[PDB]
Amino acid sequence: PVVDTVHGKVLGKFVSLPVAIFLGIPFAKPPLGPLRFTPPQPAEPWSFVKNATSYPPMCTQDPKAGQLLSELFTNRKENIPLKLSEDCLYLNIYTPADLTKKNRLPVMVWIHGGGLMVGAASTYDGLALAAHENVVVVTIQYRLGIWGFFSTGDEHSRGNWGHLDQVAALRWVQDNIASFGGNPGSVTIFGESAGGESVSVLVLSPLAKNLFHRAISESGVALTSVLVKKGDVKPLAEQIAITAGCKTTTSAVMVHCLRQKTEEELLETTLKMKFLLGTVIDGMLLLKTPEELQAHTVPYMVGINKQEFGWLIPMLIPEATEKYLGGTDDDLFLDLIADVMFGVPSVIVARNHRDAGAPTYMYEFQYRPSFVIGDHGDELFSVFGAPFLASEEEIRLSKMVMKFWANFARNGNPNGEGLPHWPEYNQKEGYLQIGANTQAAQKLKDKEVAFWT
Amino acid sequence: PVVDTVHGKVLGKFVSLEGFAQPVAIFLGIPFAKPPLGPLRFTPPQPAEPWSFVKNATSYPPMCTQDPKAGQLLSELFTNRKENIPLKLSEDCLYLNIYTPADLTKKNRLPVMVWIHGGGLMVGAASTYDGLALAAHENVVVVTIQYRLGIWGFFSTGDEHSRGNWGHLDQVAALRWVQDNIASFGGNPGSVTIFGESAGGESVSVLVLSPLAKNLFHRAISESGVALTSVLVKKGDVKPLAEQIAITAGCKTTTSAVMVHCLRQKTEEELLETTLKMKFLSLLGTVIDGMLLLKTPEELQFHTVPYMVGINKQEFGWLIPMLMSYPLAMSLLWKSYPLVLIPEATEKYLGGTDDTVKKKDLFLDLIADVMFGVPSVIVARNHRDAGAPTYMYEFQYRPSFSSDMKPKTVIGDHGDELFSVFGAPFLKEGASEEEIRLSKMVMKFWANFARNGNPNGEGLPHWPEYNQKEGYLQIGANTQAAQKLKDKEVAFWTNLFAK
Amino acid sequence: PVVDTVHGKVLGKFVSLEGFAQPVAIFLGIPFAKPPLGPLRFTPPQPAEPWSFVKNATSYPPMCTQDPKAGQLLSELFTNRKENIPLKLSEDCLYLNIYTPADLTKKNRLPVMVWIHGGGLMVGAASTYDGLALAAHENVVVVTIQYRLGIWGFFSTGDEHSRGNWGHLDQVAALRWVQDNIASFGGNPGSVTIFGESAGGESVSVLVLSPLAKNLFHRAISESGVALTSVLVKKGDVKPLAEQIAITAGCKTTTSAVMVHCLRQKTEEELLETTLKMKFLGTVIDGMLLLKTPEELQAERTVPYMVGINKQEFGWLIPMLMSYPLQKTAMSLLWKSYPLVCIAKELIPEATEKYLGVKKKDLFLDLIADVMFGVPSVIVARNHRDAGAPTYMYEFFSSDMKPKTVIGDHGDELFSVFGAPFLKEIRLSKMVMKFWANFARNGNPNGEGLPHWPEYNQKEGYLQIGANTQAAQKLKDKEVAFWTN
Ligand SMILES: *[P@@](C)(=O)OC1CCCCC1
Ligand SMILES: *[P@@](C)(=O)OC1CCCCC1
Ligand SMILES: *[P@@](C)(=O)OC1CCCCC1
Repeated sequence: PVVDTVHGKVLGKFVSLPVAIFLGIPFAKPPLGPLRFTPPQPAEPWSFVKNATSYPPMCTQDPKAGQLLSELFTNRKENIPLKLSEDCLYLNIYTPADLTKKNRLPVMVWIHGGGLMVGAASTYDGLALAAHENVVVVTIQYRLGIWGFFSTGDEHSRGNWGHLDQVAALRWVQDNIASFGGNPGSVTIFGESAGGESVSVLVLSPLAKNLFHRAISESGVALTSVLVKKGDVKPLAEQIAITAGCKTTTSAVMVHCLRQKTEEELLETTLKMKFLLGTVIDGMLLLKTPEELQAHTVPYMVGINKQEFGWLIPMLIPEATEKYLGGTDDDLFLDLIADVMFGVPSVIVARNHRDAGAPTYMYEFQYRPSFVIGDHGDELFSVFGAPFLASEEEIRLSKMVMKFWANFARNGNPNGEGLPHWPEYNQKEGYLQIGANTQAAQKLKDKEVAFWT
Repeated sequence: PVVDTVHGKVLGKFVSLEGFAQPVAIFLGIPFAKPPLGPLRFTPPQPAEPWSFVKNATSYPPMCTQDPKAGQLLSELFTNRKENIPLKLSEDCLYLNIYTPADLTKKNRLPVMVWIHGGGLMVGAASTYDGLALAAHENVVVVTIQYRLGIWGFFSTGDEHSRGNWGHLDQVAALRWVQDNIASFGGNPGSVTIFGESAGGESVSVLVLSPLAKNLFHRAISESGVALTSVLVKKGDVKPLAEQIAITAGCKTTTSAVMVHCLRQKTEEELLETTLKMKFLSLLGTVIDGMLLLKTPEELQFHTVPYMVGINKQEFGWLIPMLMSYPLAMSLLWKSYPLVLIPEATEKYLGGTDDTVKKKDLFLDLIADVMFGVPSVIVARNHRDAGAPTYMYEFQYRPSFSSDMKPKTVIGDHGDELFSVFGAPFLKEGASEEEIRLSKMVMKFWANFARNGNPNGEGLPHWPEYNQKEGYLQIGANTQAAQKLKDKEVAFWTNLFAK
Repeated sequence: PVVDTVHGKVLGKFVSLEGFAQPVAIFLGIPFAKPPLGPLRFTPPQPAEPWSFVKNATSYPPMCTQDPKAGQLLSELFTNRKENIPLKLSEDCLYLNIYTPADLTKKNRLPVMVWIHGGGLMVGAASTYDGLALAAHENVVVVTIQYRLGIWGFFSTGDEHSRGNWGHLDQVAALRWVQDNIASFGGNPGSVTIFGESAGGESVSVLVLSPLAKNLFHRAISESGVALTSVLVKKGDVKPLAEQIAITAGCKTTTSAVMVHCLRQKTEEELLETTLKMKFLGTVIDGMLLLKTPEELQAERTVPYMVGINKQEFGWLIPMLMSYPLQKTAMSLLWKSYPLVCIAKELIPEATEKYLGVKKKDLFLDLIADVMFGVPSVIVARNHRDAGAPTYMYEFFSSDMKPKTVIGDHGDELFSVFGAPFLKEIRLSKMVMKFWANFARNGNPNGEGLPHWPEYNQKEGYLQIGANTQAAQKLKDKEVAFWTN
């Protein structure tokens, strides 16, 4: 299959579950040399046909931690080994459309997670979802760690370099997606963990206006303080510069020095830092804090998993400790951490969104995939049809979820034939409990919110 | 205090000067250009990137890379603050400081006085000069700007690969930042005066001759230094100086373009060691680039704006000779070639006296006249002759804030007028009531001129205009008019140099 | 002499050639582009920054980075000056030299002949060739241009991160500088002829096939070298060559963009050591300069074109430089010569046999000769002739080490074209210069006092230049047939 984009022709391959898969398409200019720590640039056009049949590179991050996460979230039988590089602003496309005719299938752009430190788009295979629910799946990449989030707190390096790629990727879709059978007028963004935090931010950013029409934050929102550095970040910048062997005489000086370091050097700095940097109020992408901003009204689904701090994350005061551990002398602490990190934040968000006047849907995933219940990221295997790349029970669960996510992708409403009714998160605070028994329920984490608030 | 500029908001601080109801708003370190780092080195200044939110402007900016010892020494000798301020060194130095007496909570169009420090185009910093006193006393907005120095601001290849005058272009860029933003600090962009001393006067002189500075200012004051002061203006083929610098720095000199690329990769620290090896200021500069200056200052002799031009009684009395590590006639005179027939001259200034002690002072007067005396007047005359207002002065006074090592017989030494202009008697301690008054007088003159293009006003001895009567002012303990300054010497020097 | 160009004034010098009243004005080292340094490396040429006052261009410009030994050796063997000139090496080399016989104190529209040196797209310099003689004798403006070589002018990744042909783009940029400025030197921008030998002919051939060179010239002369000479045109996936070069230089090959960024940071000295280690890149189908292969382009169809070769192309010069190892053995070497003839291992016997079935050694040299220049040149001349444009064919101070039995060796025609007999036979040169010059003005070599030079039409009439310059027919006809089969 050969599609014709704005920057040139790209050659893909057919895969039958047939679908046309285009791996590694550049949506920006390689952020190398002096382009580092700067907004993404449009991509230079190419003559002839661009062969897009091999996976693009993860983006520079810890190679061990990244390969481990890829291995734990991937919905492919065999995990794929990625290369590391600063040249990583690529996206993958999975289209079920029959390119030999016009097609306006809805579009679902996925934003991977990884604490804004690790991850890759190639981890998630959208062959299943595309084929099953007849939508165009796009997995994008953005800069991570130092490379995509270094900030000085001033005009010499505002920050959010990573969030700007996400926007640039979204804009590449508006201008080119129709050539793959997708309707640029019906675009949905969704991601989990740091990926949900990103979906949440783009919904709050003026720059992302008109680039999408629906959103899905899976286990993660903007209020999840961990990923949003509020206050003076200058001190974090100065430490990073020092650890890397730079002077901190001034901001401008710190950035110039860092632009000369080699990728390998900046990775050793990253390693020394022993993380595991983040979204900041830069003045361009975010003008005020997520809180102040909650003081685009597009359909927004927000969900969490039963046990967020059950195993995956942990593995990789008195009043509170008491409030969760008092009633038993004999997991409750893991529920504490869970509620503070996703539980409470998610609902307070869903409520504000609901209150600003836009459609809102909540869900609580609860199921132990075959590939602790409702652990971090467990919903991922259902959304991406892992059971097709499994007890007959699981196969069905995936089918149900994909249909929900897909329906929403086209109507801004998850409901449809053969699917338990999913109430809208209105005043009745009606949400969905997804699992072996998917039934409606009400007032999710209500009590805790009150407590923590 | 929070002012709103074109590039964003800046936050300053209020400072009250003894005996004044309206405190002053001080904004330290405001960027008027983009940090000339990396590939921006040896290139014109770029506009400054705008910033979101409010920019805290409450700490002194750093100083353009220069010799840290020599710079801190000069800062200590010219500073009008009680305590001298220790500066950091950096290529990121294109900043300016603002001192405004205006009450920002209302409209204000106070005249503006932009100061251009001196330092032989090799050392110096804006933070040395505190404009709290002048601003408060004469009700004007004082601005102290910075520009690139030494290699960083004057390296030239003599061709389009590095014309030069990078430093003089920042001065223009700083002047343009004022036009576009000064009104937000209570200043009238329509009444801007530039003034500086030594290399700073040489700069004021150049800007008055440069087509690029047209409309950026309306008055000028050159304190002890003009464009004709050959020492700072490299005339002729500069290519050889460029090649030496490149070599000393470990670069090939295959071509111009190659020399500049090589130099752009050197680290600031390396270029400073090159500077140090060069041993300048011990016994690079404005060049005719084609953009800032199209022909020599002589050939050019321009904006007919008012100009004051003055010198000090003993320019070579102690400060300069000392710093350069002067060896203290025909022998030295010749050895002084990089700063300034010999027998005729040595004779003309040392003949009438056998006393070799006196004869020594007479040699210092020679160097003085050649470096400032004669040049200044020949300039004032041309300016006068092109049809614009011209005022001359000769400062003569030994400030109390002078150095301990400075012989007491020295009066009107290099830069001595600085303490009067910047109200040193109101920031430092222990000033005879005589000095306090001298400062008051000078500030009122400099300020009056800053608004009318005429120094005169109530309670001030009459300052004649430098017309055909060559009337000038003698500033000191007894400030009275006099005539035909250095007339005789000019004639002499103008002649010996003829052949 | 002071001429006034678009980017500023340039100052030259007058030089008189023995027996001429009008001395010539020589302008050495004029920039036609911006020094391709730093981030400008591996990118198209940029216009040149304008200078103020008067530029002092009276000294030879540097030579594009290349092997200093091999380059100085070639300069010494082709140069038409009494004494050879020592050049400096630099990436800052996008310059041109001008030799004008015109009397600048009046209007003049003399034809223009732009020379493109050879050197396998690896070595060479414009300063090697002195155009004082040709200019003065045939009254034309001679221009010797320079372009990037080796890695610097031909590195390619096969994609939009470094298409390639950086060197061929300078040639175009040089040609465009002539259009905009040549008239200030007494030249008519409407009558421009390009000519070069070896890799220089290959370049002239490419510019004639490139849409970008349209309207920049009106005549062409390829001396011993055309586009079909496969050795200089990398067809197919070049990515592997790029990855090797990056590795040899100490770069990662994670992606194309990454290879180019890495290489842009290497110092000129480093990239030269990489070049040296390689122990030798070339014209590629980039999509900008060349859209399809030279073959495909000649399938589809027009300025006059002269195409010629020399009697013994592989007689001494090339075999020597490459350090050549000199019926059974023939097939051995032939195969080992794959990077120069790209002949299939199976075919070899047929060929080795066809030419060899001491003397046999000369016959092998004729083989290599025919495959490299002979056959290619004619197949070209024919296509050009068949597309409907004028076509002319021809068959044309040596080294002490050069065996005396060698005649019409590689580049031997150079001394005639550039009037070597007037700086360091005398008649031969005169004849050639008049031909090359006539063509430069009419698109026809013929004129008074010159043996008739037939046009390469269906009669395949060509010229045999030498001690006895007479017409002949069907050049290399038989061989073409053989090889084509
Ligand atoms: P999301 C799955 O990206 O959050 C991460 C942060 C690093 C530790 C594990 C969870
Ligand atoms: P002017 C003070 O700028 O020139 C001289 C002053 C004394 C040190 C050397 C430069
Ligand atoms: P042609 C003159 O372009 O190629 C030559 C270069 C020197 C070695 C043999 C081939």
